[PDB]
Amino acid sequence: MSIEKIWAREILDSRGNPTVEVDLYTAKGLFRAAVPSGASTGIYEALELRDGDKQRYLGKGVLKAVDHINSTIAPALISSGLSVVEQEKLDNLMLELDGTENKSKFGANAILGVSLAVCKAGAAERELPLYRHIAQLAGNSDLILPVPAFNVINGGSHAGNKLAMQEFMILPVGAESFRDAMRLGAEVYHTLKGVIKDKYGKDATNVGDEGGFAPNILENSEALELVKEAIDKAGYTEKIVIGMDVAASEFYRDGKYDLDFKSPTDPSRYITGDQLGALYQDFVRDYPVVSIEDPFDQDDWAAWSKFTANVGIQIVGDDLTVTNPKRIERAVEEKACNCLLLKVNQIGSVTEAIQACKLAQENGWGVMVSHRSGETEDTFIADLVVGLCTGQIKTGAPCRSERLAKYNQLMRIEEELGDEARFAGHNFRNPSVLHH
Amino acid sequence: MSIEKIWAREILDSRGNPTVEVDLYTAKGLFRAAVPSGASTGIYEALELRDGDKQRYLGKGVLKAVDHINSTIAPALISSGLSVVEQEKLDNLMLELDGTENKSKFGANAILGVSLAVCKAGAAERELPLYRHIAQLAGNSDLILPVPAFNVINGGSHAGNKLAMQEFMILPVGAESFRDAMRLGAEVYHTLKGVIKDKYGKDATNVGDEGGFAPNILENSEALELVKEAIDKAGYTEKIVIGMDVAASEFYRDGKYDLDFKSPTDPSRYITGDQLGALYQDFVRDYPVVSIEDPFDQDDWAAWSKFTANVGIQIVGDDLTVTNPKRIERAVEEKACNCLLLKVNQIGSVTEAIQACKLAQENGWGVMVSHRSGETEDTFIADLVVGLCTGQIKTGAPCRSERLAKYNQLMRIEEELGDEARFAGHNFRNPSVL
Ligand SMILES: O=C1[C@@H](P(=O)(O)O)CCCN1O
Ligand SMILES: O=C1[C@@H](P(=O)(O)O)CCCN1O
Ligand SMILES: [Mg+2]
Ligand SMILES: [Mg+2]
Repeated sequence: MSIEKIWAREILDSRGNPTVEVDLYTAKGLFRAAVPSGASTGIYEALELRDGDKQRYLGKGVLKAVDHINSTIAPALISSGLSVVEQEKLDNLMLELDGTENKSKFGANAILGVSLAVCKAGAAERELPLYRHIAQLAGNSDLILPVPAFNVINGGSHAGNKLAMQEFMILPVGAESFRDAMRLGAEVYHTLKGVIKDKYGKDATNVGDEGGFAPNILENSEALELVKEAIDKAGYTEKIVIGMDVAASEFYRDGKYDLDFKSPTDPSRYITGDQLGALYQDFVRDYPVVSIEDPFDQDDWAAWSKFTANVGIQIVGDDLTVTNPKRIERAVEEKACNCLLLKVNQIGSVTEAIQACKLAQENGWGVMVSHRSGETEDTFIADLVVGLCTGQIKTGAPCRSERLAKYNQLMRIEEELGDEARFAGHNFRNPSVLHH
Repeated sequence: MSIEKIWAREILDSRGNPTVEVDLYTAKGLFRAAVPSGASTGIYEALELRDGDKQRYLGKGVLKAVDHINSTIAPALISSGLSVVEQEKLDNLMLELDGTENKSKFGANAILGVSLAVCKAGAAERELPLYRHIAQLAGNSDLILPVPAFNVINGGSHAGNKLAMQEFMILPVGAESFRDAMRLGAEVYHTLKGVIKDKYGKDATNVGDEGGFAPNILENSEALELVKEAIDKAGYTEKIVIGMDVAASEFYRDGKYDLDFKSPTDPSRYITGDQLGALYQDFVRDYPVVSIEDPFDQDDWAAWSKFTANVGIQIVGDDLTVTNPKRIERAVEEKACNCLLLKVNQIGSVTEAIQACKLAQENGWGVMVSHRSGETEDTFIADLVVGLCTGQIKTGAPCRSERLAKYNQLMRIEEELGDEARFAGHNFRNPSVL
């Protein structure tokens, strides 16, 4: 026996919505994990199991998922007698048990919750820190501290402004270490808060779901101006660069794109994919933008491929690839992008998430580990990004502790790794060139 | 020993400012604690030691405090040979080593960090959950789940609007359990978000430091109406009441009070304590307000006693008592208030915090364990409020996980208790009667 007990419960995430937490018990103690939740429901994503009872948490309860774990998944894994270190064997077993493709029987959140807890238990059984255990599961040996991407200006579907593009991020690529990167990010963030307060009023510095600011802006170029201004005023002009999550699937209108989709529908203002690309070109020219995520729709494959082949920055697939090995294989084929955004709950398990990572890295892609808009105090993805030697992660602004928890864990990891610890820096896309 | 190692480091809190985190190693494993931080410091509070080095974090660093732990405190507590179950001996040793009034040598954040990690290590040494270890340190045998107080509407010095009073909270007193209490709170919070969106716009649903909303309103009575509208539309009119943190020190002007202090200084709209008291009287009448925190300035003792002696609701001292035993007994003698807000970082140690609580409880006060505006992923106060059996805790909205982590932990505790689990309910002021 390795697994003594697997027990799941219902906790609240950063937004106040129910989510899955799983406690796994072995002889070496308690191992706890919680599942993040996206804002929108992707059609290619593995199914997030919700109760749908409108009188309880407005239908967002996860009692059915919890029960699947406690009544079905838990006794089955204990029956198998498989060690907690057999991550692949245990993950696979849950998949056959679920039988479906998108994990619709047990739910991806139920399967991931157990998967994450197993990985933590297995790490103690190997007597390795979590990031080291993940490293061996992936086939890595030379660890890397990632460049953090702090979203500081927010737009898109769930922002109060008119700003169409979702996230504007800062990347301290010129930092001495990760701890140094945290300082740079925080200082620019508080500098930005002052710039926004002076230009938009004191009632414009409240934060969104991920700790970023959402002042009333329409022009995407204007959002970049604020960010660059804050960077320069903080005194880090070329030690910090800019990243973007456009989330273009959110304003995809009949084959075109609406950069004012939160205004009354006027189909005349729509622009083509080529037009949207030329806009990006201007941004790269006028601003230190080094990475753009979801620049086009999740099914606009022609636009992705055409853009990637003609720009030298990082193109990140999110809604396009949804951490799905099948979608990734197609994206490699068509050269749609050159970076995979890794969301573990999109695919539903640790084993499959590692496979998706290796699939991208072996084809010359970069990877970027990512949070969800609904997060918990769980810090698994901090150990994940290091173990996978990814070199880049976005897990929120330096505000709200569902974000800081990840960043704090990474600072502890850098401390623990000592002289072996290497910061990705300007090599966040391709950290392998530093490994020595 | 029994402590093998104490290593402190610099982490970031919920606002992105540096704070102290402490790792304490015993033979039974690693024990970790982090220190919260308020928006401002008073004259009676224990000193929070910052670096003031404008080369780093705009002077907000805590490398001095970390160094004081790693270089001075850590080798001393290890040298003592004291076991981790000896909370008081280890705390007193840090008190005399600091040897100052307000812990101004090492810093309160330095001393508390070790103190909290010691307490966690002590719980495991006696093979108990943390809240049970605290219960034995406090001299309690009972264990009850507190009523949570979620702030949902925010004003005061650090809110963007024009709202004078600082916090407006909802208290699910009529819930079946704490898990049910979380569900009621989250449903009203989400209901409120829709209410605010409809009346004040899409751009008004962004949150402040503790997760509460800050819509552009002026009238304090308007904040109460929004809350009540949310409670009723969610269908919990009978089960949810309202609490308030006024923080009146922030608009204390010329011996008067300014309910529009965030607007250019006008001495015309100033009102007296008697005038302010009457406004509270009307609030309590027209709305289910059962508790008010800091109704008057931290040194307007006349207004406090006069108002407390003329109401039945709960009166909570925050700026007034700052978890300071000396100020607490003065508040008792003058009967300034009937409830103590408990902020562990204001006094600086676990032992002194437990003592300040018992001092309040023995004089017939209620106690409300509280978060700071700057918090971390640490969940110590969740176990603290249970072990002290105070019946009431405020640690933010059901939003932002530096708040949820406490609420989640409280739910885990209730589950771990099972049958012995009792919800304070309508007895949140005196859970002693249960
Ligand atoms: O696209 C997104 C959204 P969601 O978590 O809602 O998918 C915000 C969080 C990260 N990300 O890349
Ligand atoms: O008065 C307050 C403030 P701070 O912790 O900033 O004093 C907000 C948090 C709790 N409280 O009672
Ligand atoms: Mg995205
Ligand atoms: Mg207060």
